[PDB]
Amino acid sequence: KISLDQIDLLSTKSFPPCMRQLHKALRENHHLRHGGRMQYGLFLKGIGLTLEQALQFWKQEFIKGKMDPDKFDKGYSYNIRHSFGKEGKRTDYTPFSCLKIILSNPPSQGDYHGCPFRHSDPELLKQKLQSYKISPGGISQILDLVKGTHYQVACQKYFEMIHNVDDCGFSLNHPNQFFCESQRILN
RNA sequence: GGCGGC
DNA sequence: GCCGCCAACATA
Ligand code: SF4
Ligand SMILES: [Mn+2]
Repeated sequence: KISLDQIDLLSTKSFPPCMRQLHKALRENHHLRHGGRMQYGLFLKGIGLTLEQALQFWKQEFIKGKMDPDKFDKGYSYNIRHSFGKEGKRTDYTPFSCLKIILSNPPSQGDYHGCPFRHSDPELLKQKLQSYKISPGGISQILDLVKGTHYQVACQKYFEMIHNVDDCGFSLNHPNQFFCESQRILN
């Protein structure tokens, strides 16, 4: 039911901070390192994109990197298809859970995947928070949670704020969960 | 990105 | 240099 020229907006309204970052990085750089391609792609699949859309969404954005639209089908295409289970063993991979994102494959320079509340240093996170126009009160309330390593909670806090609600009404532990709950209130 | 093949 | 095959796991 979801369309491609709608994502940019969705990223702002329903994507959790992690997917939002990964999306912006993809539009700015017209590319993403493996770690981000994994987390983001499975997420996009989890929200609704079909294999036809996925291949289009990614090819389109990668041509702007000015690389061979052929050098794309060479490497990147096969892997996208294997994500939707259309290659090899044929496994329709479930998107990443928060705990996984938070405790594994920590990000390094050049990477944008991972969990902002966990992998972005307090000072950079603050700037992002502000960039999303989050009230300095909640920003402060988030940083606290972050300091107590309650990353997922801090993200729930972010939910409640960007949706103007008192209680998100669920415990967060999967990015696409954040998405759906958002879609519930907006759509 | 890793592993694997030439 | 060409290429194949993987990983995940919430979820009402
Ligand atoms: S809480 Fe889970 S989803 Fe919300 S940002 Fe941290 S990782 Fe991505
Ligand atoms: Mn590569």
